[PDB]
Amino acid sequence: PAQDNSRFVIRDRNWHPKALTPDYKTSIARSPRQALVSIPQSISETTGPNFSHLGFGAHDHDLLLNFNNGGLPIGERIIVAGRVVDQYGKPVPNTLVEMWQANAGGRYRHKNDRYLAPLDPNFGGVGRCLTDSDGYYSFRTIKPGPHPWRNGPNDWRPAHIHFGISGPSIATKLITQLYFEGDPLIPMCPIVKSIANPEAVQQLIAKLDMNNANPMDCLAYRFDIVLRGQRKTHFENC
Amino acid sequence: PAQDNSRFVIRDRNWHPKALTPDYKTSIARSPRQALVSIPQSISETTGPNFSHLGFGAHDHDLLLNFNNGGLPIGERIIVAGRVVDQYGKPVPNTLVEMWQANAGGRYRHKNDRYLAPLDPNFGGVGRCLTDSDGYYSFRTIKPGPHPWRNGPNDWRPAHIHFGISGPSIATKLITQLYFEGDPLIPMCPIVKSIANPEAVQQLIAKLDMNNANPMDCLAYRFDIVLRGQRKTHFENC
Amino acid sequence: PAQDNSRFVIRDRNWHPKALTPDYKTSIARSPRQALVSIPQSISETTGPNFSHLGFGAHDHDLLLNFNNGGLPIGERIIVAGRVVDQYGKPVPNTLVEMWQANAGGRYRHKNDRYLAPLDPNFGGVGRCLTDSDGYYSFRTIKPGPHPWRNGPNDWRPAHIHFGISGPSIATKLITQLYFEGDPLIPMCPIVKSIANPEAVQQLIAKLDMNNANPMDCLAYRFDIVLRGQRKTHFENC
Amino acid sequence: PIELLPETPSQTAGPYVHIGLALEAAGNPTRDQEIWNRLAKPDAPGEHILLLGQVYDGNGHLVRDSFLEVWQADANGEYQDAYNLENAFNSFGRTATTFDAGEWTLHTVKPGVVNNAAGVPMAPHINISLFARGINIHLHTRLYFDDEAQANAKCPVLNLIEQPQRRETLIAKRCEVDGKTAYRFDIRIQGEGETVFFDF
Amino acid sequence: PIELLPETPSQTAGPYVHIGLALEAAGNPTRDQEIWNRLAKPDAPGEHILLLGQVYDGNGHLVRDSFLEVWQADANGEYQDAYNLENAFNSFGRTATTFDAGEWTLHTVKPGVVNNAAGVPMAPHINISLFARGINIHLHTRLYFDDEAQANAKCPVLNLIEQPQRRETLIAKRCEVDGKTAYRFDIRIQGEGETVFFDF
Amino acid sequence: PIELLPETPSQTAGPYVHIGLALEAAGNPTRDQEIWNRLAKPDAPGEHILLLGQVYDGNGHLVRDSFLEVWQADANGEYQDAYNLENAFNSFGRTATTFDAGEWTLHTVKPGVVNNAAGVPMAPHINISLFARGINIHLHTRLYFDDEAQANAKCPVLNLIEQPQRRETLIAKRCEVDGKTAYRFDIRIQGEGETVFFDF
Amino acid sequence: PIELLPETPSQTAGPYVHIGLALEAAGNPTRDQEIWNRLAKPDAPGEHILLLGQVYDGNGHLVRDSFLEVWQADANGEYQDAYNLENAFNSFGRTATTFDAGEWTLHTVKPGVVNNAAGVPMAPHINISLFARGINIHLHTRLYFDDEAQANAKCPVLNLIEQPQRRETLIAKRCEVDGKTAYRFDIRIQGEGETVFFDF
Ligand SMILES: O=[N+]([O-])c1ccc(O)c(O)c1
Ligand SMILES: O=[N+]([O-])c1ccc(O)c(O)c1
Ligand SMILES: O=[N+]([O-])c1ccc(O)c(O)c1
Ligand SMILES: O=[N+]([O-])c1ccc(O)c(O)c1
Ligand SMILES: O=[N+]([O-])c1ccc(O)c(O)c1
Ligand SMILES: [Cl-]
Ligand SMILES: [Cl-]
Ligand SMILES: [Cl-]
Ligand SMILES: [Cl-]
Ligand SMILES: [Cl-]
Ligand SMILES: [Fe+3]
Ligand SMILES: [Fe+3]
Ligand SMILES: [Fe+3]
Ligand SMILES: [Fe+3]
Repeated sequence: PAQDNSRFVIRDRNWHPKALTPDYKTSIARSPRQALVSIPQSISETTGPNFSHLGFGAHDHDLLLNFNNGGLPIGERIIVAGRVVDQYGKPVPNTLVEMWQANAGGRYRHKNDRYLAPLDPNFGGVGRCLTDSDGYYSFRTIKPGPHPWRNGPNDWRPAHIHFGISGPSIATKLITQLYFEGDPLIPMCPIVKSIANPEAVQQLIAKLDMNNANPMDCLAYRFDIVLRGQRKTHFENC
Repeated sequence: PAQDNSRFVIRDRNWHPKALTPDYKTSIARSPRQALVSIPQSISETTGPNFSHLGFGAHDHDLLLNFNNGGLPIGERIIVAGRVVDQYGKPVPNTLVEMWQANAGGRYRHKNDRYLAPLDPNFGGVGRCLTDSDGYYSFRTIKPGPHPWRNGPNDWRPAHIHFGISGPSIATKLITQLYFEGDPLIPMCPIVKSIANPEAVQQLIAKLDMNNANPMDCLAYRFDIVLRGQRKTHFENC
Repeated sequence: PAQDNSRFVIRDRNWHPKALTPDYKTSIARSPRQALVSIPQSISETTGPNFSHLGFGAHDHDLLLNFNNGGLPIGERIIVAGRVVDQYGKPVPNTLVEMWQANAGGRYRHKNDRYLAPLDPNFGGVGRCLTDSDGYYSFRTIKPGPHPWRNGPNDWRPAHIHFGISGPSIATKLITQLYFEGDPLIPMCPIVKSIANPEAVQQLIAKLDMNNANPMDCLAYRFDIVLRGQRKTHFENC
Repeated sequence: PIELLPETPSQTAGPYVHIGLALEAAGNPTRDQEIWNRLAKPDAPGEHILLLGQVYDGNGHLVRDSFLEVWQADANGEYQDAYNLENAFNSFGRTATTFDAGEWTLHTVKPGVVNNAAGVPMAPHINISLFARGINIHLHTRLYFDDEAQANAKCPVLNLIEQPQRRETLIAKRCEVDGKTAYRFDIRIQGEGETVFFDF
Repeated sequence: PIELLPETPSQTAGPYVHIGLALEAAGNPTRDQEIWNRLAKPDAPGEHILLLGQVYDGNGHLVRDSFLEVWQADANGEYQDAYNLENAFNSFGRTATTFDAGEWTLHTVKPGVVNNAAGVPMAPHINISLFARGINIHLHTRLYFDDEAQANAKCPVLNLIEQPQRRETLIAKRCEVDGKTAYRFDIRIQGEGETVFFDF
Repeated sequence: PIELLPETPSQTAGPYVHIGLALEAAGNPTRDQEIWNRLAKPDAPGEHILLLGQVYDGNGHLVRDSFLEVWQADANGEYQDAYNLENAFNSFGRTATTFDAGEWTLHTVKPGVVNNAAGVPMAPHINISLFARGINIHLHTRLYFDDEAQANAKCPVLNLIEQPQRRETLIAKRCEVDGKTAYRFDIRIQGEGETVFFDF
Repeated sequence: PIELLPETPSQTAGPYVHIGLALEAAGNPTRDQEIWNRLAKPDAPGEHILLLGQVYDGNGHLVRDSFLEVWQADANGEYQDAYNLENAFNSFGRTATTFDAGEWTLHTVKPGVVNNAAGVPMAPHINISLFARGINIHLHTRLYFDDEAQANAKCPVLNLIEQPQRRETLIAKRCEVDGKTAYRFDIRIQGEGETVFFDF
């Protein structure tokens, strides 16, 4: 079973988006009004699930083939790859990376999405994989289209892919969104802008990666992820 | 019939791409090696077709509906609109604007395009319209995907829409390509880069136009076109 | 009857003052705490009153003569003029422009103003007119004095004239305030500073307009107004 | 991206708004023609109704210096923009809360049904813009009618309000004032029972 | 000072989180293996319990699109981190609120006691992380159990909450669902009875 | 100096130009009206002729994806600019090389003479604009006719070409195609026998 | 975009390249082990062949200071990278043009067929890199064999050359040199009959 043997750098909650960011309208009623209560790290917070023994299907990481209903999905074929490291620069191997997204036209395969753009019969929209022994992951997918949404009267999410990363503990677990280099919708999005610091915003923007592309086949984007730095305990209870 | 009653500003052939731009490989054997021969403007060059009486179909300008085989095309719904003016800033009304493009995945509906990305059964890829009495045109379409091509070993056209504009004479007629704000493939394309001056390149980049979008429906891009300035003759044959 | 044939550019509610601006104390209890609900524009929102056949008195635009009790008001004689345009730069002709202000001493002719500076027996403080066919309006008045008010313990409104403009629809209708070039009270006012962007504050500052002055008579100030851009509908319900 | 001229930014109407826009209320003489709270002369087609309401701040205290502008279809569901005090009906009117009691009144006819841009019928409604001291940019709302339950349930605008409970804040209450049909429409700017406000 | 690489900033999971993390609920087919809400095979050591709850926003309305991750010790107070659908017990699970009733459920065993880093026993608890549309960074909480009052009174983590009244927000209420032992743990994101949320 | 707005820069038409400008050839269905290679109804005044040609690159290989626009006077030396498929004659047309043989064809009448701006007659000519993959900005040329030698010798435009040998590149050769009068106009983009291209 | 470390830029090998890479040719003593032009000892499996060629510049003049590197599969279509002068066969070799006659020679076996990355068979080929004074970055080409006409016609690499005429520049000519099977492979760097050069 799991052991308490490490500590994780405290989050900077001014680097992360705050809870109350009223331009993102749903945040108004879904943000606490009391301060968070700080607690010391114990075994409860410094351990978490490892997914080495989860059974992955052959195409779990490949959205071009994992919803195959007779053809390929329509849209810009892309590899999304990168490395998961902690804040000390240490690779985070064998960690679970999940992603989900709309199709090429900004339509989600979810019963609650009634956007008028059509679904793609060969695109599902979910992927998962474990980072390799060096902290690298990779998915193959279609670049998602912008998605309009009922926030302001004319609000549009930039092209984005949702990411969840487990890391070594429940303290490191993170959900975020990947955006694409140069997308002019990024500065306009109230969800992007829930992040106050533009340099923090920059950390969510995947870069075109021609070095990783398959010529005559698919382009590639690089998106690296940094989880809380992990260190050994020292001088505790003495 | 047509009359000779105007003159058109001489082209700047260092602003336009030159003929020989060897990074764009096919240009090497398809560029003249002799200088162009300059000739004065006569009725032959200062007149041209007017398409006011061409019969346009109801959806000629609307690529979302003009290849309807049972559904909507998959991809980012966009209006592409703008104004055609000459170099003096005068609007160019009732002028023919044609456009054509790949689908959302960078596949052309042309028998010579064997790119592996699938065709979209509801997307054709051609549009046409006349500018209105104020020089404005508009199309509705899907944003095209990048298209790989056999130039260098890993070359990819940026997302682009081909444009042809007639204007008032055969001297003004132009074929060009529209690119999209912020696309990181633009600086890398040998066809874009056939244009030596980066400020000239900038003139081909359509800007996101949120003011022109239909909320919950389609985004919009603005692309204005400038044809050679037209002036009256003066002090000729005297 | 009125027709739904146009759409109005969506407001930038970070350009306008937000609802909650606590230094302006009365806003604390008079700002909604729920998000505004966005709704698409219909004939309800895109139409509005036209006042071309409202009957204006001879001196309705002239505060030097519209409260005549046997003399001229005391104070700095000024013409206040400008143009109403939309965000596309289109003039807004035949639109209702209403204005109100304190006298030369900062005293309002309203029973609830008990400021110790006297009323002026020949000054009322209200005007109205329609923009002309090219979008221009003009008032003649006295420059209002700064007005102390129970906000902070030493708070004073800069000299200001209140403005209301109807525009083409209830969606364009606006109430605002004009301030005067160089007034050093402007940066100190928590009502001015309800506007977060100092470039937006600058749009409320009327400029001394010597070109429009009557020598030996009255100075003039220029105050242009921009209403929401109006455009035609396009590609709706198809 | 394409950036247009910025809109002139809004500012509060302030406590003395009546002097410019509701002359009687200021304690001031009126001009020959005023835009006021009678949208229908007694001869207008449609069901003649008195509307009234009070306006509350976030502490539940009356907002006694409110100014309201309204825009509504005639009984036949058509908007009449040619404003003229000679007309039997005008689609536009203005009113204000008394400083003493805090109550505004309008005299109008019940509006007919109007279709949205997609052709779907909206329930009978009056468009309201609310201005006051402390309100930096006016608040948009709609007044619907409690005796139009079937149409309210189907309104495409009402149905954009995510929580059914909040939809109730926009339904005016039918009563009788001195034998005549009336509807009360109270607005709560903030807090418990906060009225839904729109952006468009 | 020493500045490390900055952590990747959080973003909301969004309303369609189910597509990625709760496939059945999104309306989609599931893969051969899914990480979900049954932590214990019927065989597993310990007292088998059902957990269930609803999630409320600041207006008292159901958050029908919440997504929850849980982490708890087994019955012997051991964290089982080697996740495997063949395990008798997994310390980790996921659940989500139904869109109709807004209720999540989790099938588990009551966790045994573990000590904090100073060696002081904590009361039996489930660590919870809450994700949803409108939640920019997930909210951490703990579910403790109302039939463990002696342990809860001594918990060195509960005792870090300054106000006794706020400690009550974390105590799940033992009840029965279809005749089986259960605990209800409602979460109130904001306002009266706001659930204590942690930073660590 | 005075600098006007810069002209939008040209780009290659690309290899799939047919999708937009030569629909049949791309392999696609055509619209009700297309601008194409039949300038004259059988009725039209003048001598009806067929024009045809192939286009060569610098290596002597066929440019199989060329797209050509033409502009010519009618038989009476008048430019018919009001384009209409119902016209007896259109001064404007389009053609493209077949991918198999690399040959374009145009059905027209021999143009009558027009004067240049100084009032000097030009020899009968067709103005041509050539577009293709690898051609960054289209190439202007003129097709003149070998049975108009007296006129061609005096043409004030042909005489602007300094070398007599280069003038020969612009003279189409009268021949017969299926027994009908035709002129062949081959274009050599580069190298030996390079076709004169114009700037104006 | 992602930018990696830039590659060290190429420079010409220069006229005296032989002193570093073809020691005999420089007029210089050799070391114990040299990488040279004999890829096959007489005992190697496969058909033993002499290869030879001359190299011409754009004026048709011999390039007498050329240095060539070759890489080829053994007779069984396998690449042998463990370079060792003891081996019966090495897949790598080097040669150079004599300053006097301009002719290079290789002694090797005909390579067997190798599949491309898509599994399609390529026609028997030797990969060549050509270096010299005046060549700033080496030129890649392939030597195929005129007695493999059926396989050449089907080669996925040959078929990437757009013009059939240019494909011919890569077909070596079978002859006999002193009773032994030989193939001549001349390279023309520039102009008429220019050899196809690859980028990969
Ligand atoms: O923000 N302010 O306070 C400002 C902005 C612009 C001005 O010209 C000014 O006088 C004050
Ligand atoms: O409280 N306010 O809003 C005020 C007070 C005085 C003013 O002159 C004004 O324009 C607004
Ligand atoms: O309401 N949200 O939070 C949203 C709406 C649409 C999205 O695509 C999203 O990622 C989040
Ligand atoms: O070869 N070209 O010129 C090309 C190839 C692909 C394209 O999409 C294009 O516009 C031009
Ligand atoms: O002609 N070259 O290339 C030369 C001549 C001399 C050199 O030392 C050299 O490296 C190259
Ligand atoms: Cl796969
Ligand atoms: Cl249409
Ligand atoms: Cl006028
Ligand atoms: Cl609820
Ligand atoms: Cl050929
Ligand atoms: Fe004031
Ligand atoms: Fe999303
Ligand atoms: Fe293209
Ligand atoms: Fe050297």
